[PDB]
Amino acid sequence: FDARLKAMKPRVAFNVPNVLTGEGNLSLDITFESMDDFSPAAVARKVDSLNKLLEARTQLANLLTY
Amino acid sequence: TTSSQKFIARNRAPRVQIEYDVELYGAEKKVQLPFVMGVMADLAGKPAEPQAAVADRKFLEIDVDNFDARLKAMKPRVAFNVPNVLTGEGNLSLDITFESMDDFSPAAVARKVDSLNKLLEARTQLANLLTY
Amino acid sequence: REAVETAVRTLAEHALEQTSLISNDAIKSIESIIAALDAKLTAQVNLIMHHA
Repeated sequence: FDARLKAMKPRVAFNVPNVLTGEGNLSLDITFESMDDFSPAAVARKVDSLNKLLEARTQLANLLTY
Repeated sequence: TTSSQKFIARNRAPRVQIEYDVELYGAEKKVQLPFVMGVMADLAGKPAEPQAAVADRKFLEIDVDNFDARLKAMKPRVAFNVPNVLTGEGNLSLDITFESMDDFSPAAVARKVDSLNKLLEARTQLANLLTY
Repeated sequence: REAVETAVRTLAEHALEQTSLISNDAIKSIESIIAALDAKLTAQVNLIMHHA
């Protein structure tokens, strides 16, 4: 199944309003290589901006604990 | 398991061949099959390392003999911030890893946290000081 | 009276902060920014996932 997704390379590209910093539409390009890539976590990891924000959150939450 | 007397019997037999065989009228030996109880629990909460991936953890036999070796091997630990009542301030971050069932006692808890270790040693030096 | 309070003052402070408990903690509520960061990630991921 996952080899059928990764082989088929299902993708999605569209503009979406950017709520992070005003502005306007944010164009995102996403290609899902596994059934786990439809989860919101993986969605955040694939979009590069949301990747930077998510990494920021993991660095701060990992920072508060030793 | 075919006693060597049977080998002597079937292979090259003396005219007088004497074997000994246990007499069981109905045979059918007991199945044995001890009762094992598998236990699943959350241990070593918030470990310091990645620990181990699933399917590599297995089930480890436990008893009164290896219990402390199961704790010390598993290295259960706890790390959290706690308000510091000793000298004002604020939260006190403590890191504790329990290597024995006695390490959950309040004495051992005090010995593991380094500040409380210094205070406890102070108390043992003063109480040991009042007596000769 | 207050003399024992001075003895536990010197003992408690000296033992407590001399070496261990590095930097301790004061206000950890600054980590509530993760609530705002996470909130932004919900506001964005809601729109990314709920698109047609």
